[PDB]
This record gives sequence, structure tokens and C-alpha cells, in this order.
Amino acid sequence: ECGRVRDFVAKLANNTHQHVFDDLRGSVSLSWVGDSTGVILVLTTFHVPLVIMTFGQSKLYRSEDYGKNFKDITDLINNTFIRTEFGMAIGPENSGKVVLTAEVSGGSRGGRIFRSSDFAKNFVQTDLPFHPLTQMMYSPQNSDYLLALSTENGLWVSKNFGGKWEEIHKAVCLAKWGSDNTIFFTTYANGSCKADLGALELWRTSDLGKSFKTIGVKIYSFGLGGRFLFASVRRIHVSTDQGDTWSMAQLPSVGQEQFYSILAANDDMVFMHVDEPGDTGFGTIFTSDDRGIVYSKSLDRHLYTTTGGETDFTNVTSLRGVYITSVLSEDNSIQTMITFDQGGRWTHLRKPENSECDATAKNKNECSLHIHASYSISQKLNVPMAPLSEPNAVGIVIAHGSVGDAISVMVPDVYISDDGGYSWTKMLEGPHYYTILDSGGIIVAIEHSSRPINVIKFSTDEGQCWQTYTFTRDPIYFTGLASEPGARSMNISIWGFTESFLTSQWVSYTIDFKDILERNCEEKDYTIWLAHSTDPEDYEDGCILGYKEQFLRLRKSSMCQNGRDYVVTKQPSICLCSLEDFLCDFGYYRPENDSKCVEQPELKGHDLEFCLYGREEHLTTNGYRKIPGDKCQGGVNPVCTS
Amino acid sequence: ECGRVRDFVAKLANNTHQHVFDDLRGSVSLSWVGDSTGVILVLTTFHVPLVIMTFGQSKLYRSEDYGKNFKDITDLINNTFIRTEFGMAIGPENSGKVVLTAEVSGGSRGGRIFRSSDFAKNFVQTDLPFHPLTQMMYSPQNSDYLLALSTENGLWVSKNFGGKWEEIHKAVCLAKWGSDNTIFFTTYANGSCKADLGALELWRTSDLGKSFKTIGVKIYSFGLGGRFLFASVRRIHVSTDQGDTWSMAQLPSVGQEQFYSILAANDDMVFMHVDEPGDTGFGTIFTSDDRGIVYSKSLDRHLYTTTGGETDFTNVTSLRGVYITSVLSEDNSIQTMITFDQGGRWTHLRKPENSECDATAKNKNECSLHIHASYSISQKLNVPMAPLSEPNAVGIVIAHGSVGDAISVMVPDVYISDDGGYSWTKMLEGPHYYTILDSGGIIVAIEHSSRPINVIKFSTDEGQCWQTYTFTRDPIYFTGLASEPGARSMNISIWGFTESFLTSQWVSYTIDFKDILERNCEEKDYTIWLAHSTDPEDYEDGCILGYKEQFLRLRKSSMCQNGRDYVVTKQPSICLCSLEDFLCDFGYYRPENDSKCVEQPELKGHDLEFCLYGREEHLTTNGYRKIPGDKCQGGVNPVCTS
Ligand SMILES: *[C@@H]1O[C@H](CO)[C@@H](O[C@@H]2O[C@H](CO)[C@@H](O[C@@H]3O[C@H](CO[C@H]4O[C@H](CO)[C@@H](O)[C@H](O)[C@@H]4O)[C@@H](O)[C@H](O[C@H]4O[C@H](CO)[C@@H](O)[C@H](O)[C@@H]4O)[C@@H]3O)[C@H](O)[C@H]2NC(C)=O)[C@H](O)[C@H]1NC(C)=O
Ligand SMILES: *[C@@H]1O[C@H](CO)[C@@H](O[C@@H]2O[C@H](CO)[C@@H](O[C@@H]3O[C@H](CO[C@H]4O[C@H](CO)[C@@H](O)[C@H](O)[C@@H]4O)[C@@H](O)[C@H](O[C@H]4O[C@H](CO)[C@@H](O)[C@H](O)[C@@H]4O)[C@@H]3O)[C@H](O)[C@H]2NC(C)=O)[C@H](O)[C@H]1NC(C)=O
Ligand SMILES: *[C@@H]1O[C@H](CO)[C@@H](O[C@@H]2O[C@H](CO)[C@@H](O[C@@H]3O[C@H](CO)[C@@H](O)[C@H](O)[C@@H]3O)[C@H](O)[C@H]2NC(C)=O)[C@H](O)[C@H]1NC(C)=O
Ligand SMILES: *[C@@H]1O[C@H](CO)[C@@H](O[C@@H]2O[C@H](CO)[C@@H](O[C@@H]3O[C@H](CO)[C@@H](O)[C@H](O)[C@@H]3O)[C@H](O)[C@H]2NC(C)=O)[C@H](O)[C@H]1NC(C)=O
Ligand SMILES: *[C@@H]1O[C@H](CO)[C@@H](O[C@@H]2O[C@H](CO)[C@@H](O)[C@H](O)[C@H]2NC(C)=O)[C@H](O)[C@H]1NC(C)=O
Ligand SMILES: *[C@@H]1O[C@H](CO)[C@@H](O[C@@H]2O[C@H](CO)[C@@H](O)[C@H](O)[C@H]2NC(C)=O)[C@H](O)[C@H]1NC(C)=O
Repeated sequence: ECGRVRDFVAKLANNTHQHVFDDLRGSVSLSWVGDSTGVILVLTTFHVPLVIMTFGQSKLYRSEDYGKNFKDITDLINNTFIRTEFGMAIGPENSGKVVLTAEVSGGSRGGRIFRSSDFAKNFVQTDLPFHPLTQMMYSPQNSDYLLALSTENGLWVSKNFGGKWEEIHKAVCLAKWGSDNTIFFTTYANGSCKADLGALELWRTSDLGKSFKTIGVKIYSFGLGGRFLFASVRRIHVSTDQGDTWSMAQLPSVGQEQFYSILAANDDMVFMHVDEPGDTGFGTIFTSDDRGIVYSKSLDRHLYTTTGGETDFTNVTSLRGVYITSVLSEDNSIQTMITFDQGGRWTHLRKPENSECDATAKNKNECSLHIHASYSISQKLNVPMAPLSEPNAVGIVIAHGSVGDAISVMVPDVYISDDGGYSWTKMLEGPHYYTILDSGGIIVAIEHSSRPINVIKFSTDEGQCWQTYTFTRDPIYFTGLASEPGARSMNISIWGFTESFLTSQWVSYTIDFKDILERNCEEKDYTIWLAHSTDPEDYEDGCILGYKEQFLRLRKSSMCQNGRDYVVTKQPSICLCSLEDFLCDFGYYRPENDSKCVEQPELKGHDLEFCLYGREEHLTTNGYRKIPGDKCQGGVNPVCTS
Repeated sequence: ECGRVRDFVAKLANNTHQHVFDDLRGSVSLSWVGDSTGVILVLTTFHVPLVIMTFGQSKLYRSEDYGKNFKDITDLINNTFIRTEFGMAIGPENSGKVVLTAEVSGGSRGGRIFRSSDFAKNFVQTDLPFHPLTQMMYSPQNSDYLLALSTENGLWVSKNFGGKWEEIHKAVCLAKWGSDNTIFFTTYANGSCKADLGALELWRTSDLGKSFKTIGVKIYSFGLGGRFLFASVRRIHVSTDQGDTWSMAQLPSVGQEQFYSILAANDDMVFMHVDEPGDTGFGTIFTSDDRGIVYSKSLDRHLYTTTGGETDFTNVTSLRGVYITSVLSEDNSIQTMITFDQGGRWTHLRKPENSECDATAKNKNECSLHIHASYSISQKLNVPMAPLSEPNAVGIVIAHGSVGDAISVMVPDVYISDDGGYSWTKMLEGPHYYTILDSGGIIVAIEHSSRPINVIKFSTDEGQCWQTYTFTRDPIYFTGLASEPGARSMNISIWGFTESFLTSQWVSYTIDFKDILERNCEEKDYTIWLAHSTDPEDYEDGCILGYKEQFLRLRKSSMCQNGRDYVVTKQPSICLCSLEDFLCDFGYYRPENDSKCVEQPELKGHDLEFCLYGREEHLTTNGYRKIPGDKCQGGVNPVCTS
């Protein structure tokens, strides 16, 4: 049914441009630099410990022909080499500023970082006054403010893009950026940074080092998500006033000292993972409020990695308000869940109809899909990539799955989704490396195996119809692929080395899908769909977090070029509030399957706290809270550190 | 000069026996079971998280024909599968008892472990009363006493080899064995085991659970090396009376709370690694005494992994009293050191003469050899195996090296040694997997690369002359190799899967080197050598730790079959004591290069402690202590927990 297009092999072979770099010692990196420019950097990095100094000139290449023809520019990288952990630090989006943190063969004063500002078309060298411990970090408000960490725990900042390097503090553990060039960092005061792990001091500077202000003492670490600011004392504190107020988080249970973990922090609320007594590897997800202080139960049996803390929690970026994670069950098996109201109510993933298990083993109960993510990756399962979802391409999600078999754990297979996670379908066999470009118009996949591959699998209709193309007759060992950074982008680049019967030489392939996408998608090529509605009312067919939006979708076998935004509703319409448009309240949880939020097995009734006590005004109510960000009206009536 | 033997390709091809297992889902394991029997087990294991229960029948194969012909015995492993972390637990040496810790597809009561006692020729099934968290541990005094850890932190013991399973304690964190069926284990008392990490209680039972005795409280963890017993409070305690006395270790420096790490514990002394202030990744090695209480400085700049604690410390098992580790230097480069008096005096590795750097770059100072070990492996360097040394084959050490270049860090190359580490020589290019058999008479190596290999490299004269053999025309992706477990053993087994243009099917190759080793090594094929002497006196040419022993060595191009012990001195002769026959004393260190132990920069003079104070009798002396185990006489005159 998927058919084909105007015989595509000729159009791809004309657009598949190969360049060979021959012998390149070390691991080869590759990255595009901006769109509508055709600049590709090829840097060789060495996995060398940071403490040791040694010789070696890392090679560097640059193509200004959209990857059609490269040019050796190692002349710049003379007597210098870049480590693998360092790599290439690419500027954010249209900044076009790349820095290469290198080290001299025998240099001792500091590293020789190479800076460019015109999308890596020409560089300017400079010598750091220190040996950098971490790669340069960018500032959000301006890309010309650089953060660095010295080997002697020295914090340096650059106001003029590597020009001047002033030091901020000499006893800095870790440091991050904040809203509008705000720099947060912890500080030790006795020998080693890691020696004072149980008690540090978190500072903050609003003027890039000139004004300091101690914001927190006796701390494990700190974080920064959304508009929030966190600090771990175990105990945890949430801050909104940039650290001026650290009201502790209050939770229903936590009998002893349950360990906490911030899953993800939206600009509205923040997810937190709290463990269970006796470890055992499961916990519960707590959903906060508009301030991130009071938390409500959201999900049980939440699996996490016992050694690390990673979990299958995934933010479906395609659809707003959809998240996916894996949990245990009554039969102690692996099952993944999904929510459509941002942690309000979770539900089981409906098994894919066009997949092979409902007819394979119906007598056996367990064969639900398991979307692999960071929990499976942390457990060293054969999972190359986490679920992928681009916000421009709404609904589109691609990930690795499993059907509750030991073979599917070793071989996950690749699943697709256009409903934003509500419905799935197995499309590819085995592990793959996939990428999304053209705002979902193209989805390229590459097989992950021990055998040298030479085939690329792509789909031009949002993963509905997959085509197979052999980009070369010399099978390469896959090293990686890169996408051109554009909303309308259509070139990609695959690179790897060939087995040439000794003397393995590298080679990069750059493919352009323009001649494939001849036709422009007319209105005859689209279909209109609505997000899944967990509400039974007919006048609420897609009110994700309050409002209803209509989206469009390329039809099957669509080999055309899209240029429209996948959301057709310019100004969305607000629906009346629903039961799923409301989050559970404190001390209340929504049991499995059912949709009515009931009381947690308690009767005494509590009333939170506020850091050093000073409790609430006691709001009883039932167990429903307006979801932070859910814009609806009517429908259902609701009831420390110095 | 190395020549060849009576055209060996025919003798190997007749002894190279191949068997194909076809499609085997999961990772394939293989292991011999005793010598002079020809039993090989081939088990497929799955890398599945322990918490989840799922379906799957793991396949099992057994060959009773020395690997010439296998036989499918999956009939036993019915509705059961073995995880990768579990694998096959092989009995110690001539016990011939193998257990396969499996799990039922839907079983919940406990695992179905399969036990055998006649070298895996026939098994007996049994159902565990619990889900095992760890693989069975063997007891030293008797192989029929099994230790296990339940998923609910339950400690179980088996008196009759899986027959009866009695529980010992319900709140057990970790547990190990001890001298004569003694079981040591820590215990928690508040919710989780890991929640009470700062304070546990270490118990001990001498009668397999009937009599308990609390031996230590407020503990991080515990260890057991040699005849010693350790407990971490940071602080560390050393015990000899099986835990009845925990006299704290005293060290010269340690200004604040330097972190400690026990490197290796001999039956005489014990090495300890103590970190430096500010981390930075280097520390000092401390050598203890005959009791392991008072420690002396031994080496500076000792590199360790900052995230984990691994270090290049290696026990050269071939020569008694030789150890190797890597340290920093004045030029902040990587250099490995070696001692011949068991931590008494370290010296730089003399650069290999027949290697390419002394003529490549003499103007540049740094190009010493760097023997890779656990420090490089922990840093994820391309190092497959640590240094290998079998005690039967004296002098023989094989390891991966480096010459202080970024390329040599990515590609280590394989170095050999017959002087026990004093002299080295590069023999093979690139990373390899190597093994030793025939008590050093055969040394097999296999190339480690991304390309499917079909060539085996071996040497029949203690790594002096290497030969190359192509064991098949179907290149396989190397999975692993196994050696027959015998002092006179001569079969090996290599297994892996072939790229068959999809449907990769497995295949195992078993090679016998008997027809290669026709001749028996007469006295015309040996040479006599003595261990390196760090002493200038001529009448002490090889007095390692006191006594002098004469060893023998197969000459170059020796293609014969040895049957003699490589140490010819039946009763060794005691040398008079030397300066290297004495260890530095407390508060004294031996500086670099020179051999005179001098004072640590201190003048006040201290006098140790004894747990709750009660200090010493103040023995001043200079800075020399008799090495624990060094048997010499004359020559040089020398001067907590409840
Ligand atoms: C799952 O993934 C989705 C992505 O689809 C995430 O949603 C994104 O959330 C981020 C924020 O977390 C959005 O990014 C930007 O947030 C800015 C907030 O910064 C302001 O903070 C304080 C608030 O008082 C201000 O005082 C301060 O001055 C900062 O300005 C917004 O300001 C941004 O708005 C921007 O929009 C226009 C668009 O062109 C810009 O030009 C403006 O300059 C303006 O700054 C923006 O909202 C991001 O937009 C969200 N994505 C989408 C698609 O909505 C979810 O957060 C994530 N889930 C979780 C749990 O993390
Ligand atoms: C570097 O590597 C070398 C290996 O070459 C290590 O040397 C080995 O050390 C181990 C011990 O650590 C030796 O193994 C055995 O140790 C036993 C000690 O157990 C006794 O402990 C107390 C002591 O009072 C006794 O009361 C108790 O009852 C135990 O018996 C010895 O007893 C062993 O002797 C055995 O020898 C014969 C040989 O046939 C046996 O049949 C006997 O049953 C007897 O038990 C043995 O010594 C091992 O032998 C050492 N190897 C060599 C080649 O000497 C180094 O320790 C290691 N370096 C470091 C730092 O760990
Ligand atoms: C995918 O790759 C192709 C080529 O590999 C890119 O097409 C190239 O786009 C550039 C930019 O427009 C073209 O250069 C232009 O040439 C004209 C005429 O010489 C000149 O007037 C412009 O100033 C500009 O230099 C280039 O000719 C063109 N090459 C081909 C073969 O079409 C394409 O842009 C890439 N895809 C994306 C999304 O960028
Ligand atoms: C390396 O492998 C070879 C074969 O792959 C092993 O040789 C085999 O050794 C066994 C044990 O002695 C021999 O079996 C014996 O056969 C005789 C006569 O039938 C019988 O009387 C004995 O009771 C015993 O069963 C077997 O014939 C022999 N095979 C060959 C081809 O020689 C060899 O032992 C292996 N190496 C080592 C070190 O074990
Ligand atoms: C760049 O590379 C060149 C050659 O590879 C280096 O030039 C040599 O430098 C040394 C000492 O720096 C001089 O003694 C030689 O005379 C130079 N060669 C020539 C032909 O003049 C140069 O050092 C490298 N750049 C840096 C910064 O080290
Ligand atoms: C061993 O394997 C056999 C077949 O693969 C299993 O036999 C079946 O068991 C189920 C329930 O246990 C019965 O309903 C079937 O009738 C059995 N098959 C036949 C042909 O009789 C057997 O269960 C497996 N062993 C275990 C312990 O599960």
C-alpha cells in the first residue's frame, strides 16, 4: 500500500556526496554549523585522561560546500589536540560561534582554545590562563558570556568571547547559569571540594562576579529547572525568588528519610521522584503546583535505576502535556504508562494492533509495549537512543520498544507514533539510530549492529511509509549521523570507517532529499486529527490542558514537501474544565484504571509546613487541584538554609 | 631468527575442531569444566534487569569430546533462563561442581538453580525458596557450603549443596566468607540497607548461622584480604583476631580526613592507598607491617580513578615480591613504576631497547613505557585486559603498553616480559585478548578490533617467538576464548558469530597444540636466569625478599613441550640482609631515584596510637624496618568499634 515515488534511487544517488578523510587517528566527530550556509566541521578527538599531558596534533577538516567537498584545516590546530570529553562546543542556534578547547603537546600554562564567530568560517586563536576542567558553558541572555571551571576548581568568565578571562572564585565545585546571566555555584572551604560533600555554600552573582551573595549552606548539591531553583540538604528545597526563599517541599508519605529526585521542571510545575523504603527499585512520582512547594501523588511502582537514579520518564515534546514512563505491575512485570494532562492521570498504553503478540500468546497475560528510555539505557540494555520527539512535528514520536520477552529486551525494535504516544506501531527491526528533520517531513534511521552497514531507511510521511536506500557499495561501520540545523532542513551527513582489509580509512556521506520532495503537499495530502481525550464528553475531543487544538498530518505514501505548521488552529478555543483538567490534591491519589481522585489511606488530616514551621490556613476540600497551566473555565466545580 | 617448526599448519588444522550452534539469542557464554575430562558448557544468558520477571528458555549445550562435538541439553533448562550477571558459577579447581542460577518464566516463589557434582556430566534440579539477588558464593574450607543473598536482603546458606536452604538473617546488606567457613556480613535496622550507609553492624558466625557475634558498629563497609579483616568508619580499622581487635591504622601525614583504599593484602603485609588534599587524582601508597597496623610511605604521585578509585596497581604473580603501578612525574606525564622488594623501593621501568621511540624522539624527554591496568580500564581507555601473570610460569608477564602519545593511548600494543617486569618488549600491535596455558608453554593472543577476525597468534617459548595461524576461512566477530584448566593443559576454545549477510550464526573453534609440541624440551632448550637485583653486591644477584632462587627459561624459537618447574632451586639459599631487604620505617620515606630511606619533613617525633589511645613504648631508630616475609640474616645492621 505504501507504494513508491518517481523512482527515487536516481534522485538520491545524485544528491549523495561522499568524501574520504583516509586515516584519522582517534574518534572522529562531525557537526553542522548553522543552516543556509553549508559548513561542516570534522574534528578528531582523543580519549585521554585530563590530568596527563602528552603530544599529538588533532586533525580538523571543514567543508563549505554543504558536505560535498571538504578541506584540510589542521594547519590551525598545530601542536594542539582536543580531548573527546571536550569536543566541539557549538553556539546556540543562530549565534554561529564555535569554540575548540584544545591542549598543547607540552604546554603547561593553559589551554589553547580556538574561537570563531562567523559560523566557523575563520577562527582566532587564544591561550587560556588556566587548564580547563570542563567545556565552556554558554550564557542564555548573551552568547558572548562564557563559563569555565579550572583544574584547580577556579571559576573563570569571559565577557568578550574568550578575549578577557577574569577569575570569579578559587574554591568552586560546580557552576551553572541562570535567568539573565545569573551564575550559581557552590563553594567549599576545607581542602577538597568532594571532601565537604555534606555541606557546601551556594553563591550567586548577578553582575558576572562583581557582587556575590551567599544563598545556601549545608547542601548536597543544587539544580535549576524551568523557573525553579533547587537545593538538597536527605532533604530538598525549592526556590522561586532566585534563592531568597527556600520553602521546603511537603509530601504526604515519606515516613523516614526517603530520597528525592527531580524528574523534570516545567515553567508551571515540577515533577519529583521519591523512593520507597528498602530501595527495591520503585518509587512514586509527585506533581507540584504553580510554585513547586506542595506535591500530590501521581503514579506508583515508578521504576528507577538503583545505581544512578535514571528512569524511563520522557517528555513527549510533540504534544503539549504528554509524558511517558515505565512502572511495575501486580505481576511484577515491566509496563510503560502515559499521561495526557501533565501528570494528572496516567493510563496503560493500548497495545499496537498491527503487531505480533495478540495472536502469538493471548493465554499469557503480559505482553504490553515497553518504551525504552534512560532506565533501560542506564541498565546497559541494547538501547541506542531514547525516545525522539521534535516540538515542530506535533504527534511524531519514535522510540525503541519491548513486548515483555527476554529477546525483546536484547532486540528492542523501533516503534513509531503519530498520536503523541496514544497509539504505536512497530516499523523497524532491531536497534536503530534515528533523527528527525524538515520539521518531521523526513525521518532517517540507521541500523545498529556489529555488521558494517550501507543502507539508510527513511520516511517522508511522518513514519507511516518507510523506504530503503543503499547509499554506498562500501559497507561502513557506523560512527554517527548529523542533521542540518534548520526547520526546513533537508541535508544529512553519515560518517564512518570501512574495513579495507587493514588500514581502515574514514568516509562521510551527505544526502540531500530535495529532489525526492518534488511536489509540495497540497490540501489533498493532509488529514486532520485531534489529541486523545481522556474525557467522555463529546464536546471535548482534544482539550489537552484546557484548550482544544486541531492538527494536520501527512497522509500515507506522501512523498511531497510540506511547508505548513502542523497545528492549524491559530487561536485555540478554551474548553470547559474537566476532571482530567484538574490535578489531585495533597494527600490524595488517583488509583489505577479508575479516574476518581480519592484519599490516601489517612484520616487525621494534615496541613503542610513552611520551612521553619508556620503552617498553612488549613484548606480541607476534597482532592482536586487546578493543573498549573491548564487554561479552562466552567464545566466541573472544584472544592532550611540561611 | 625465530624460524619455524616442522610446518605447523597441518598439525593445527587437524587439531582445530569447529562446531556451529547456529542462532543463539542473547550473549553466549562458554567455559571448560576440569582437565583430563573434556567437558565444555555453552550457556546463553540474557541481560535482563533482576526486578522484572519475563518469559524465555535459555539454551544450554555440553560437549564431552574436548569440544570436538557438542550436544543440545536445553531439555533440562525448560521454562527457565539464566541472566548475564548470574552466568555459570564454576566450582574451585578439582571440585567439579557447577550451579546455574536460573529463573522461571512466570515463577514467583524462587529461582530454579541446577546443580551438578560430577563435572557437569549430569545435573539435579531444585527450587530455591527465594529469588537470589547475587550468584552463589563458595566456601573455602568446603565447596558444599553455599552463600546466597535474597532480593529481600535475606542471607541463606546450604550445607548439602543446594539440598537444604536455611536462612541466617533477614537484614543483610553484603556478605562474604572467611577462614574455615566463617561468614561475615553487615546488618541494617531502619528500612533500607543503603539508607544506613554511615552506620551498619558487622556480624560473624563460625558455625554457619547458629552462633552470632556483633563485631563492629558505625561502619561504612568492610573487606577481607590475606589473613586480615578491615572495616571503614573517613576512618579505617585493621583486624587480625577475626574482628576481636580493631586497632586503627596510623599514618605519618593525613592532615584532615584523607580517604583510604586497601590496594592488596598479602599474608604478611597489606598495601593501602591514601589520597591527597584537593583530590586532583594522585595519592601515596602506604606499606604496613606483619600485623597491618603501622604504615610507612612507599610511593608518591600514585594515580587513581577519581570516580571509582581504581588504580594501575598490579601484583606480578610470576615473580614473588614484584608489583607494578603508574604514577605522575615532575612533567605531569604518565609513568609506571616497579618494585622488587614488595613495596620497599620503586624504580623506573627501563625503556625497551627493541622499541621505536629512543630513535624517534630523543629531544623530547617523555617516552617511557606505561603498562595499562585497572586505572586505564576504569577511564574507559581501549584496554581489553589487565596485565596477565601466572605463578607457575615465573617471569612471564604480558600486558598493554603506551609511550606517552595520544595515539598509544588509543592503541596500546601488546608488550611481553620474561624478567618479571624489569625488561619489556613490544610484540603485538593494537589491543589483544591473551591467555596463558601449559604453565607458560603456550601464550595465545587474539586481535581486538571492529573487523571480524580469523587469525590466532601464539608463542611456544614464553613470548619470545610469535607465530601466526589462521584457524578458519569464515572470519568471526570475537566474543571470547577459554583455556582448558590444567597445569599441562593444551586445548583452547574460541567462539563467536559470523556475519552471514543477515542471520548471524554462532561457531566455536577448539585448538589443540599437542602435535605442535612434538619434542620434549631437553636441557639444550633451557637457559638459567636470576631475578633482577637492586643491590650492588656481587654475591646477591637475585635475592628477592631475602633468598636467592635460580629459574629456567625456554630458549628462543623453542617449539618443544616442557614438563619441568621453572624454578630449579629446590631448597633456596638465604642471602645476607640488604638495604632493599628492609622496608622504610614510620615517618620515613625513600626519595626518588636514590636508595637511602630518609626522614619525612618532620622533627617533633611521634609515637603512633592504639585505638582508644594507649600509645607505644617510643622506638626511635632511623628509618628501616624488616620487610614482612623477608627471610635474611646478617649483612646490614638495622637500628574504634564495640
Ligand atoms: C517538555 O517540553 C516542552 C517543550 O515542548 C517544555 O515546554 C517549554 O518550556 C520552556 C520553559 O521551561 C519554554 O521556553 C521559554 O520559557 C521562558 C521563561 O523564561 C522567563 O522566565 C521568567 C518567568 O517570570 C521571566 O521573568 C523571564 O524574563 C524569562 O523570560 C519564556 O519567556 C519563553 O517565551 C519566549 O517566547 C518567544 C517565542 O519566540 C520568545 O521570542 C520570547 O523571547 C519569550 O522569551 C519560552 O516560553 C518553551 O517555550 C516551552 N515549549 C513550548 C513548545 O511551549 C516543557 O517545559 C517540558 N516539560 C518539562 C516538565 O520540563
Ligand atoms: C600476589 O600474588 C601472590 C601469588 O603468587 C600472593 O601470594 C599468595 O598468598 C596466598 C595467601 O594470601 C597464599 O595462599 C595460601 O595462604 C594460606 C594462609 O591461610 C592460613 O591462614 C592462617 C595463618 O595463621 C592459618 O591459621 C589458617 O589455618 C590458613 O591455613 C596458607 O595456609 C597456604 O599454604 C598452603 O600451602 C599448601 C600447598 O599445597 C596447601 O596444600 C596447604 O593446605 C596450605 O594451606 C597458602 O600459602 C599463596 O600460596 C601465595 N602464593 C604463592 C605463590 O606463594 C600474594 O599474596 C599476592 N600479593 C598480595 C599483596 O596479595
Ligand atoms: C542540501 O545540499 C544542497 C547542495 O548539496 C544545497 O543546495 C545549495 O544551496 C546553496 C545555497 O543557496 C546554493 O548556493 C547558491 O548558488 C547561487 C547560484 O550560484 C548563488 O547565487 C547563491 O548566492 C548561493 O551561493 C547551491 O548552488 C546549492 N547547490 C545545489 C547543488 O543545489 C541545499 O541548500 C541543502 N539543503 C538545505 C536545506 O540547505
Ligand atoms: C586436547 O584435545 C584432545 C582431543 O581433542 C585430547 O585428547 C583426548 O584425550 C582423551 C583422554 O585421554 C582420550 O580419550 C582416551 O581414549 C583412550 C582410547 O580410546 C581410552 O582408553 C581412555 O580411557 C580415554 O577415554 C582421547 O582419545 C584423546 N583424543 C585424541 C584425538 O587424542 C587431549 O587430552 C586434550 N588436551 C588435554 C591437555 O587434555
Ligand atoms: C607549528 O608547527 C611548526 C612546525 O610543525 C612549529 O615550528 C617549529 O617550532 C620549533 C619550536 O617552536 C622551532 O625550533 C622550529 O624551527 C620550527 N620549525 C620551523 C620550520 O621553523 C611550531 O612550533 C608550531 N607552533 C607552535 C605554537 O608550537
Ligand atoms: C517443560 O516444557 C513442557 C513443554 O514445553 C511443559 O509442558 C506443558 O506444561 C503445561 C503446564 O505446565 C501443560 O498444560 C501442558 O500440557 C504441558 N505440555 C504437554 C505436552 O503435556 C512443561 O510445563 C515444562 N516444565 C515446566 C516445569 O514448566
